[PDB]
Amino acid sequence: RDWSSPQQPFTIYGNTHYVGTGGISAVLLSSPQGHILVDGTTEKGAQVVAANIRAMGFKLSDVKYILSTHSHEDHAGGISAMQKLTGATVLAGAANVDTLRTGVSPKSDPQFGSLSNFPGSAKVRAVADGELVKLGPLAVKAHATPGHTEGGITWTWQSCEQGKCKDVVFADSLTAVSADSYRFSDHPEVVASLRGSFEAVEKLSCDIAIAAHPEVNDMWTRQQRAAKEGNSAYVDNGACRAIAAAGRKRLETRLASEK
Ligand SMILES: C[C@H](CS)C(=O)N1CCC[C@H]1C(=O)O
Ligand code: NA
Ligand code: NA
Ligand SMILES: [Zn+2]
Ligand SMILES: [Zn+2]
Repeated sequence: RDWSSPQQPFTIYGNTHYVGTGGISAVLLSSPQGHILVDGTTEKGAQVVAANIRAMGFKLSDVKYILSTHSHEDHAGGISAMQKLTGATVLAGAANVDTLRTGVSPKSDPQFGSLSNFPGSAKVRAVADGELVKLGPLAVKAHATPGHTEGGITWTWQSCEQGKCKDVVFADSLTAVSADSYRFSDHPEVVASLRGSFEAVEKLSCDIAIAAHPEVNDMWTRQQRAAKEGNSAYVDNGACRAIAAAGRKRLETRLASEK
């Protein structure tokens, strides 16, 4: 399950579909009036994501917005091509917009340098904390969840099966990780942001979480169980809470390391 690998797309719940690679989540949120894609995966992933969207019976021209969680290569590397293939506008937290436009991280990014750059992307605009993105019957809410990056966004919406509507959360990474030459200890406002974000995430309404790294909420296990139990298997409203706590533990572990 490498970040750029192939992966048979599947429905997670209702009009929420997985269209990413084997190691990184991307989600298509489909409607008759156009689709929203969350994240583009790697630069070569763009090949894969675009195949899937079509493998599920959808056109790329119907993709109107690409939402970014955050601007590291493994989630955002493919965004540029998908923009080109779809013609979509790319949406991102203000602080990551330049990194998507240019391909190159700011010095303030903990993985400046350690993550080599990626292809800069056309048609990028910022979203604000709380902003509601509408596309026909679709409504996706941005939540600022900075820390791992300054412009990190967690995205939420609702999908319905047989009249049962669930709150779906595409959770940004909340992990304190960086280049070797970077210390969270010397960046206490970065630390406060991470802490703010744990809180925000563990408070979201969260029936179904899809983590940017899909194993962070057991995607492939859930998918296995879903062959049996249907898409119930993806539903677990403790999931965002779980994610936040692993992030918060990971910040303890990391600040320790540093001393
Ligand atoms: C470094 C990445 C974010 S870009 C991350 O959070 N990963 C990478 C693999 C698992 C997961 C984690 O540490 O929880
Ligand atoms: Na973002
Ligand atoms: Na929806
Ligand atoms: Zn990252
Ligand atoms: Zn990542």
